[PDB]
Amino acid sequence: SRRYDSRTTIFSPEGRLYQVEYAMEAIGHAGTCLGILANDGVLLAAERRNIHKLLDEVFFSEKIYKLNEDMACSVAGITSDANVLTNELRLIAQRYLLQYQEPIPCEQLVTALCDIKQAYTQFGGKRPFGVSLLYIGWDKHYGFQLYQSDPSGNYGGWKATCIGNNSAAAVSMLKQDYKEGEMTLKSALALAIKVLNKTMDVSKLSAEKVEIATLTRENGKTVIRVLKQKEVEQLIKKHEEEEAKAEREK
Amino acid sequence: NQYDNDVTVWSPQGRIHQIEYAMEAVKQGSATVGLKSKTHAVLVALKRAQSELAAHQKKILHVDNHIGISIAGLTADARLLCNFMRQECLDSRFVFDRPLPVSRLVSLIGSKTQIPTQRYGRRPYGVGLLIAGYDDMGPHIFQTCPSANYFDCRAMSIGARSQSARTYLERHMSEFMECNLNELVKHGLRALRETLPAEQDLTTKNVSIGIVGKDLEFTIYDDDDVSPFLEGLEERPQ
Amino acid sequence: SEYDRGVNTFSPEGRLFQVEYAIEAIKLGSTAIGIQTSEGVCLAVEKRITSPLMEPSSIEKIVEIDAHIGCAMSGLIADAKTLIDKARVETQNHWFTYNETMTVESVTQAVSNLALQFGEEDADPGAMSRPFGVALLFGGVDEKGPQLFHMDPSGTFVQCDARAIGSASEGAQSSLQEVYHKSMTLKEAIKSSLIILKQVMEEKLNATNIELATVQPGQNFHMFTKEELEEVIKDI
Amino acid sequence: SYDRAITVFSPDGHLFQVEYAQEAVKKGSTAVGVRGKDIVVLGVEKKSVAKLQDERTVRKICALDDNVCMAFAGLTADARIVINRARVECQSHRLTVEDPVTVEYITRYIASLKQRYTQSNGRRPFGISALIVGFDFDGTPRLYQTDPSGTYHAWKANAIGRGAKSVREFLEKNYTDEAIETDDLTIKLVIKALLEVVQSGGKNIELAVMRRDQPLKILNPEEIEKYVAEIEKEKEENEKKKQ
Amino acid sequence: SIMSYNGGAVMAMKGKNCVAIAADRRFGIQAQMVTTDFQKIFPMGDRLYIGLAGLATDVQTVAQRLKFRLNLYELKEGRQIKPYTLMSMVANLLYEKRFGPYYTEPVIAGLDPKTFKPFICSLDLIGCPMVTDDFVVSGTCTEQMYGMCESLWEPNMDPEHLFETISQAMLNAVDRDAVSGMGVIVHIIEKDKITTRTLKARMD
Amino acid sequence: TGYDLSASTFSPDGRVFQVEYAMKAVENSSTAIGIRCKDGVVFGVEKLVLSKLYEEGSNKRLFNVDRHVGMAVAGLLADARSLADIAREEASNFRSNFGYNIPLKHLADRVAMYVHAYTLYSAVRPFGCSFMLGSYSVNDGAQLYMIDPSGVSYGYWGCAIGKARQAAKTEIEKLQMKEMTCRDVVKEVAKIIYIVHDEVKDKAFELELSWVGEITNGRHEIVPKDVREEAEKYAKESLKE
Amino acid sequence: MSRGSSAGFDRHITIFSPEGRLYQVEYAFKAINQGGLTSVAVRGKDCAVIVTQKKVPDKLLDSSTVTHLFKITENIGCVMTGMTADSRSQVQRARYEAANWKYKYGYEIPVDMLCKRIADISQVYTQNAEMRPLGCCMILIGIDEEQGPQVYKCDPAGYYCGFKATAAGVKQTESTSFLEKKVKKKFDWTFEQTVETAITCLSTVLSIDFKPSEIEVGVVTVENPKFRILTEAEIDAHLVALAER
Amino acid sequence: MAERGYSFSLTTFSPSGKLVQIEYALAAVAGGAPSVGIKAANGVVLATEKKQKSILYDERSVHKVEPITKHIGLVYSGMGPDYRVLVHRARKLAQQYYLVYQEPIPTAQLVQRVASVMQEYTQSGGVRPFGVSLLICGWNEGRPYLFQSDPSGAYFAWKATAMGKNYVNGKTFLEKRYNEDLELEDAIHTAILTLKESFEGQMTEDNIEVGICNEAGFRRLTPTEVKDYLAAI
Repeated sequence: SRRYDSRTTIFSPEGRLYQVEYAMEAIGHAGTCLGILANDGVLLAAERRNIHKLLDEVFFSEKIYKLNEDMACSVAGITSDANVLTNELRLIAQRYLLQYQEPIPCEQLVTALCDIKQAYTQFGGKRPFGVSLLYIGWDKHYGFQLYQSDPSGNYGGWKATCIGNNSAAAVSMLKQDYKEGEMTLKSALALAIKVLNKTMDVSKLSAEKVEIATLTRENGKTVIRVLKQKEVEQLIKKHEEEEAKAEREK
Repeated sequence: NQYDNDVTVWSPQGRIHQIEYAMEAVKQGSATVGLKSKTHAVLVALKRAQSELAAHQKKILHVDNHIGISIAGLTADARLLCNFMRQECLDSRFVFDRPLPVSRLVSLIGSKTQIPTQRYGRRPYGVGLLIAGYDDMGPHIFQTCPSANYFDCRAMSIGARSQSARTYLERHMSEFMECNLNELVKHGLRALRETLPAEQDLTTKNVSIGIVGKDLEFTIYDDDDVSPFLEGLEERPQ
Repeated sequence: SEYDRGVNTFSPEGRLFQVEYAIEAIKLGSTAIGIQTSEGVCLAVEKRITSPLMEPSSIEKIVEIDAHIGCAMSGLIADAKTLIDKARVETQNHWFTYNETMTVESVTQAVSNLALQFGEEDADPGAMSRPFGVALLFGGVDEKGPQLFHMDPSGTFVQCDARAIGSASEGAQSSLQEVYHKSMTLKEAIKSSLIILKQVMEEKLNATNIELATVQPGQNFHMFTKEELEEVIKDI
Repeated sequence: SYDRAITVFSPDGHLFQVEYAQEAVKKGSTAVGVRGKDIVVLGVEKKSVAKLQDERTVRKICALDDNVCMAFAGLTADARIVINRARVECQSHRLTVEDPVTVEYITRYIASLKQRYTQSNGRRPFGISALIVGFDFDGTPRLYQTDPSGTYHAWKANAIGRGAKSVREFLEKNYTDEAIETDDLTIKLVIKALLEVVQSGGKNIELAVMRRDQPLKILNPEEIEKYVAEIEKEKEENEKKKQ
Repeated sequence: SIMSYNGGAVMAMKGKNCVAIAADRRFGIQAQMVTTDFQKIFPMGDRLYIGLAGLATDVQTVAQRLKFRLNLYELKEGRQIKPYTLMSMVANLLYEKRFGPYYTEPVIAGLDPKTFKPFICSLDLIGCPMVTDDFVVSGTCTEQMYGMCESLWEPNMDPEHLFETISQAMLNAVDRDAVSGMGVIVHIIEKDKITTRTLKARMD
Repeated sequence: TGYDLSASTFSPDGRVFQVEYAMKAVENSSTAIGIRCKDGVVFGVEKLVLSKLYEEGSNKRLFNVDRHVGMAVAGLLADARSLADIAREEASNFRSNFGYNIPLKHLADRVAMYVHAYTLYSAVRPFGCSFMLGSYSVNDGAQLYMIDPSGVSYGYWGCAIGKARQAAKTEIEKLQMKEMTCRDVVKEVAKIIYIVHDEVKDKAFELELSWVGEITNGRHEIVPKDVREEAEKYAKESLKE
Repeated sequence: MSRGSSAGFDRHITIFSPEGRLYQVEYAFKAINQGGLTSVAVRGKDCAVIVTQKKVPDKLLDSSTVTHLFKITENIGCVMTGMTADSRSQVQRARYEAANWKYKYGYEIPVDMLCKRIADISQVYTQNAEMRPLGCCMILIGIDEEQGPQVYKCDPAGYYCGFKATAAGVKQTESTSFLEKKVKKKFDWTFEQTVETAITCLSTVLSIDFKPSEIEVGVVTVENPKFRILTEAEIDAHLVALAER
Repeated sequence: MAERGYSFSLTTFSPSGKLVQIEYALAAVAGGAPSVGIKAANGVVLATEKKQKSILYDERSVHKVEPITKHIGLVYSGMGPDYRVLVHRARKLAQQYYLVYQEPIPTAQLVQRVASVMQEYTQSGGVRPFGVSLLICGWNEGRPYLFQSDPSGAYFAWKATAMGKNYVNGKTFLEKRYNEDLELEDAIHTAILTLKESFEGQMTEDNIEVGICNEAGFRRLTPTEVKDYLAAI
């Protein structure tokens, strides 16, 4: 019994947690998830790893999950662990709504899920959840928000961030191109399309390989909608036209 | 090797090494001698001190009015077993209003100590006991081992360098039965002295005596009550 | 490397590995000296200050178990906190049940009964996974007069006329052996303990470098203040 | 029902898991706390600023109650768990004792929790060190530091995290009664201690300030820049006068 | 006698292609009125409503727990619940407390999604469903409501006739009950709109 | 190669080596024999005495499991005592539930299942003892069973467990026990025990005898001293040629 | 991966090998052959027969207690091949399951359902690492009111199936080939023909002449659904009727 | 005897970020018998091969295509007893859903629940992941469904897919042969052809197991229907 144990929740001689680092490697192997926060909303952009001719139509989204009326999330890593974490997130949101009769603030939900992650990474002898999450939502305290959570249990708020494949290059591109305080929904969508175009080098940018959802406020209500294929095709066409014009001017 | 770290692992030779290591733990302890006559059971234990300023470690403990024990090995295990035996004696006197027979208490001790030697993550009790009791069957001397095996002994010695004491007891076992109290205690003291170094001699500091009998409840003599028994002893035969 | 064996395996020599390793860990602690005389028991511990910014008053190496018992610890202090709490709770429970103060030996026995209560299997969650890495020195006054007891992680506890625990215990014990005599007085005991502590301590002895406490018949557990310590160390 | 003994002794007489937790603390950002006469200042270095991170959600300094706040170095999630437990403890103590906790009480609770995690089956020790600071009911400033092993001491000034040795040496050479005469001097001392380990001249520095019977005050970047400018002016004046 | 502690009355009626749900607005303890705008009808969908009569605390508790379960259901299934499925879920929720029952008798009125077929039902305090085709009533004045509805209800009523019938039934039923009234709110659920009205009622 | 450390592990050749090591532990113990005659069962144990200090009768290897059931053991004595406790509990529970004395076959099956339950998991260790169960009743007759550390239970006409069981089996095979009474079987058992004992290898031993049959009204008990002395003198006189 | 590839502890606990195999289950299958006996079950048009070889190496052993044939209910019988203690434990479990089924559902368990339950228990053994799979094989025999005679076998892997004829033990491959030959030329089998087929299959795969004390036969028939073990007289009569031809 | 199972995970992360136990279970699945599932316009067809190693096996005793509810079917590739356990748990989950909501469970919900069970066995302590992949067909609201659940606990909605041995070749064959607006009979013929692509020997009405799900519900094809369809090819 003690000889088959792998000691998942023990420190390393360097002070490291090896299983958490390996889960982070798994996150790096996953598809690209992108989130950009604007003045009038916040969006998620994900690369669809489930591409195939014989795959059936997805119901709502491959990797973007609605958590409650005011929040949505995107996942990168192990799919089934992501399903478990999204179910837990929905449960926590509904429990807060039951207790206070108000929607949960985004950071409280992220904190609860990160507490679950840390509890897995500290005790129990079980492997950690190999999922990184991107959270977008709106609440009455801080407005539009964007958070990122790691398998280690850490989290933080961002104006723009990227997880998954080629996350570092996308982060550098966002640092170069994101203008804090001046982004709108259209500018954020164009930036997301450009970032996905540079990051998704192996596959040409087509509407069937990209999942985009936006979160807006309309007459005091939160609207979380996934862009239709024609809208993403028009966005890709606009980006291509801008690329052509920039090439011609130079 | 790979067979000496768990008590649930048999060796290819048919042995369990953890039990033998606990027996070694018992052998590391200081010597104690138990012997009985037709009417008395006597435990003599050679106490040891960590330094010149440290008091000698307790070796003889009270269990009931008719049962006393001397220990060798891990003292925490000895205290655990002593508390268990005290609870058994108290339960017997509560339920049946009679002293618990010594043999039944020893059977309970063996049954309790057998369990840790067959379960993963547990260890044998690294302590050996010498039990002196008096009941309807007369005096009794019992010896328990970490192997959960117990013996009914005419006389016994456990601890460090106990072989010489056992040899002396083998020599005088014929004389033990008809001896009176003082002769029995002197025999036990001589046997205990046989385990001492050449320079070391018995004295009122390192000697403790436990006596039980028909009309005598179990009693321990520690510092100045030892002297009447010690006085009258002869020079070391060498 | 440390996980191939359980916490409760005997060595071929008949010793628990974890208990011996705890004994080895004791030697990394600061030196504590306890002397038991006919007028009381004196306890002295080296504080081992590491930085000038560290307040010496925040180091509690001598604690009050009860009004008539004190405890000096060496090794892992955080491990000793739970043992001290258990001792205090036991004394208060005994007072509640029997309307009297505990003897020092009974308190030491109650604390020592916790030493080997560790293990992996057949145990509830939250139980000790390893033995305590701290040796304690219990000094108090009961109906038997002043008494000093020493406890170690193996669970053994013995009465001592004078003893030292910690890194320089071997050197201090020899010094305690020569100076100690049965008819020693409390002043002589305190002076000898301070002399031995000064001899064994690396840093120069002063008021802030050491803790001193005494228990006397009719006098509660008293921790020497800075002025009393400076008075005692005036002659050395 | 996982009941493995993670933290065990070693032949040298050491607890390897606790040492590895201390090493994990050694990889964290530097946190500096200084106990002044009527103020207490905490300063935590930021290892990296991405220009897109939300600063509000990565604050390493937090308040445990109205009179006690703490800063940490190590693993952020373990520190979050410890902070939540300490907050619950403060509320429960106010419930059952009808008085705010003393700084020493909550430091004792946190240290006891860490020690429990160093000796209980099926779990590893917390890889954080904390700088608990605050004011007593009498008004005495109090500064405490905890470590993964569960031991705590009171300090006049201390530093944890990476590069803590150099900051501790600087504080030892620089902590004086003339250096904490006013709140400004204490803040400047904290910033100077942080500045040698940190780079960019005060951009990667977070300050929090607590006064007697006052809520914890976080310093905005403009105040930090002003204090850095004051420190630079003082240093240049001293250099131009003495040399 | 626990059910009459707070009073209240809820009524649901079926039309040709629409449903109506009505309730009184009084909140009171025994014979004392506290507020005149208590909510007893709760939306459970675009065209789905539930009316709860009984203990006001149990009304609120059941409504909130039903909202919990319904939100989880609609997040998991990605669709809106059908009224029959909502009735089954309410029955399960009420029967889970079979030995600690909530003191509420729910009334469900709605249109079936993708069909817009009117649905009404009532449940007992431990979750026994009763799907009818004309009307369901609940509260402290069930006999008066039964008389009014049995007399006035007709099949295949247009939303205007349905509104008039349910409003007259509720008004005349609560005018004969001491611990009910102080206002009536009526929801008319059509396939394209939902109309909410408050009736001119007695306030004694 | 690591296949012999746990009972929950098979070897590549389909063997559980921990059970075989427990059997080896049994093979190192002194020999105990049991013979089922036409009207009873007689047990005989070569009880090795390891010290002259031990009292006579110490470490008895014959047990009373029920009023009518006797137990002879070989191997680790603590394991044997635990198994005797288990058998006593089983017999007592059977009498409590069903209201009569447990049949020997059922008791043997229950105790064998308990023994086999310790050969499946890594959390426990297989028992290091084998034992024989003997009984007699008017309805059922004489029955003799033996259980090995693996948990296999069989009925026997003559059994032997311990250091010298092949030679003891050879000696038993010469007996026509199916037509003999208990009185002759006691002498035969004593003779076999004296034959298989090794004087040079083992210095001294005690002869432990017990029986159950119609001579004891279906009650297992220690053989009386007169019969024991007669059997011992017969064995000693037969040993010399 | 590679044909003999192994990684980690896949040879010691029931975890997957790099090719997706479970070595401990195969080692349990070898533990079945460790017993050294072979049993054969044959299904007739109206009867089912189990025949196993009986070994009594020593005369001191009581032959009446050395049996591998067991009855689970009045109408179901089984033969066990492999480790004796494992076989007895599995027989006890099967009896408990059948009795519980009758208690809970009010009618006797079908043979297929009992085999399925035993196979589920064995699968639970194959999926958890704390315990060892049983090194035994169970062949179930019974009459079903709709389908007639039933022959069902379960293995340590958690696999069960119904058979027209089956074998288990050291010589189960040769017995399987012989039964394949005898069933391909399918002529309708009576009770006598079924018993003869089973006995002659065992004899020819052991290449020995059989005595009534060297085999054990249990049967169920449509006329007499109760499971019964043939005495030595009936086995001797069958053996003589076989030996004349 | 002890009932204490292991409380530590047997599936852990590799330095490269992989869970190798899941990949080994997937290899076990890939070594299994071929299984084919095609979604047509009016229904779904699940086809698999069940060839016995001997003629002594009773073909009608044990089935590989199993019904979960009146409208949901199941087929697998991998280890049979694991499939039996998953079938039992799926039936129990469907019955619990029907008890709670009094309507037949949608196919997607049952797929999610079974995937959750498989994830539990992937992460929980002292157990190994299942060595099976499941093909699940259902009919809800006049709409056919076809899902594939892998040992890791992930599920995918499919139009046509293959599992087991030679499943890449079967996938290519389905890709070149499958088209939308297909009828159920054409889907059955395509599934049988996909099975024949990797089949060795002669395929008979008892060599393969075919189940269909449509508006009438899910049912297993009798061997006579399978024989007629085989004769049609």
